[PDB]
Amino acid sequence: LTEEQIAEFKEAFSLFDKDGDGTITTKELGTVMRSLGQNPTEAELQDMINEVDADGNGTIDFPEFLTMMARKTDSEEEIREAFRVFDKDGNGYISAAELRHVMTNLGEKLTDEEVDEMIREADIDGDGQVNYEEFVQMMT
Amino acid sequence: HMGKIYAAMMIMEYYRQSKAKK
Ligand SMILES: [Ca+2]
Ligand SMILES: [Ca+2]
Ligand SMILES: [Ca+2]
Ligand SMILES: [Ca+2]
Repeated sequence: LTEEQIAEFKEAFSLFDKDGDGTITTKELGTVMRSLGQNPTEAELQDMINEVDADGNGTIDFPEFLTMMARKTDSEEEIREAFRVFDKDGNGYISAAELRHVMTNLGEKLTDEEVDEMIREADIDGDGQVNYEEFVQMMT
Repeated sequence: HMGKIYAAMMIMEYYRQSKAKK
């Protein structure tokens, strides 16, 4: 696996592990879901955790979070939303500016250079922006 | 740094995808 999927699978964890004690709780998950505009019941959070909790200790460690990411096919409908969510002004293209905002909503306060490289990396046709298709590949 | 987007995506799916368990 890439040296690159390491830091990548890592940050993903860090989105939830807000204290960074090393394990993910209902509380943390919960706060994350509220950031995303959802409001899950106590039972749903437990229930979400239960499906991946290999060792039955009610929390989620790093490798169980790998069980999460690997397991979950209706991709397009969820992605067309993500695009919509990013494309704040919905002109059909996501700008560096609009990307900054999103990373931030997630908590990652980025170097601008990282944001441009992010754009530079998903930008297929080279116009400086990410359009729907480019987004589709950046994401899939 | 695509890490976090992937997660929001997943978990979102997860939440509905788990809540098809109620
Ligand atoms: Ca934690
Ligand atoms: Ca566990
Ligand atoms: Ca736009
Ligand atoms: Ca482009």
